[PDB]
Amino acid sequence: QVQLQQSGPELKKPGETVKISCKTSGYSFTNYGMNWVKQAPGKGLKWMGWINTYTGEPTYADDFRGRFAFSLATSASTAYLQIINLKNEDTATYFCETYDSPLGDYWGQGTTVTVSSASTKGPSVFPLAPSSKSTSGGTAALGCLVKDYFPEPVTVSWNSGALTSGVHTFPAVLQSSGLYSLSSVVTVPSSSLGTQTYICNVNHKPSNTKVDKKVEPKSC
Amino acid sequence: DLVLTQSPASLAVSLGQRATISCRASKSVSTSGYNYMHWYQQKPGQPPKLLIYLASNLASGVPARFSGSGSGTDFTLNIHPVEEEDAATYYCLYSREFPPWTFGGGTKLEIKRTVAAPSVFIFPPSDEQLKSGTASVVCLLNNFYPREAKVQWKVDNALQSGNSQESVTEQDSKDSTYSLSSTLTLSKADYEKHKVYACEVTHQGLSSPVTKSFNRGEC
Ligand SMILES: COC(=O)[C@H]1[C@@H](OC(=O)c2ccccc2)C[C@@H]2CC[C@H]1N2C
Repeated sequence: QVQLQQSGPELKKPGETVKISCKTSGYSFTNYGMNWVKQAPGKGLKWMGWINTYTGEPTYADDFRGRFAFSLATSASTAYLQIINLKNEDTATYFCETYDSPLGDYWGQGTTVTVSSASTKGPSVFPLAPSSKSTSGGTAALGCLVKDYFPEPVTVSWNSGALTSGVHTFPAVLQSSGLYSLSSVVTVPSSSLGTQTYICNVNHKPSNTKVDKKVEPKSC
Repeated sequence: DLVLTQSPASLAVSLGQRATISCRASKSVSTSGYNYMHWYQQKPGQPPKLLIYLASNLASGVPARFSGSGSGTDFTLNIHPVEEEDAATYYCLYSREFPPWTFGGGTKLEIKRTVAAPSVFIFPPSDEQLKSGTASVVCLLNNFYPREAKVQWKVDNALQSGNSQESVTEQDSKDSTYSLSSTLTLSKADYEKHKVYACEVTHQGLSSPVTKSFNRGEC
């Protein structure tokens, strides 16, 4: 029924400020208002506070005073969360939520915010070719190595979305260089390595990088 | 002030069995006559989703296998039968018609299944990467249970160290298994110094360690 869309992932340096948006599908936020929730990487959910939809009067949870501000841009039924003097501890995903009743609970997919001095850098995409060494039974494994990028995130799809069965995109690892690296593999019929084409589509928005790498078989 | 603490922090339950999760409030949340306890479920990479409101009422689009009980200070979330799609983290949440809100610390739920051995594959570096000065060798362990797994890289049969990294996928919501990727990174120079690159895997699903390998130049 109702659905909240939030602004994309952000990369800011410490001391800076960031402003995230939350937009409803309805023409305005219900009578109950709106809530903001924080979730640091690998940690739990933490209520930040809420803002009244009519009075525009915001209320902040104890651990979120001073540096945070909720604002209503009713100008288009949109809400904003602002954080100033960004610290490392602010690195997290921020969720926006609103509800019209016990059965009407709507959440945004959250906005991932990363606080760091590191510079943005698109990834290089290397093929993980299928061959005798990546085959077992009638199944052949193949993939793409998305190496040396910053910050998160990267999304990977196969054959523009056509291939999704048996796809495994692993969580990115942080290398000693401070740059991330990730791999995406898929298992596809061994024989269908002569009848089909395989391409991974990598998208790294933070650097506006889009790559399409066709993964071809290797004989050895 | 109000604090909610959940028990346990983690829980592994066999597919088809009963999962019981608890939440205790620092003080009663039933004084008005209503039970202000709610439960949320959150899967990796997704926002929370309401399961139960007012201690025992099912939220929108929630299968009847989920249920809640309790009053005052002690509440419990019950799942029966546990299904693969239930691998997730569960949080209790206190609140009245309007905020404030107070979340509990959470309870991770892993689905337990019969042991399954990984399928092992290995990938030699690509020509274009080698061309840029580095060499990454990847080892893939596909669809296994339990999560515990050990991967050892050997170059010309010499156990490597400090030059490899790995990441394990989240438990599959369909078949409850895991997949793991290990990357051995080396300089083009170093790589061309050796000939045999191997990945050795040990998992309680294998009778004895499995090894996958290739010879630089063979592929
Ligand atoms: C009506 O309030 C709600 O919808 C709240 C909650 O319900 C109540 O607190 C409540 C109180 C009195 C009567 C009915 C529901 C269910 C979930 C969790 C917080 C919020 N909602 C998203």
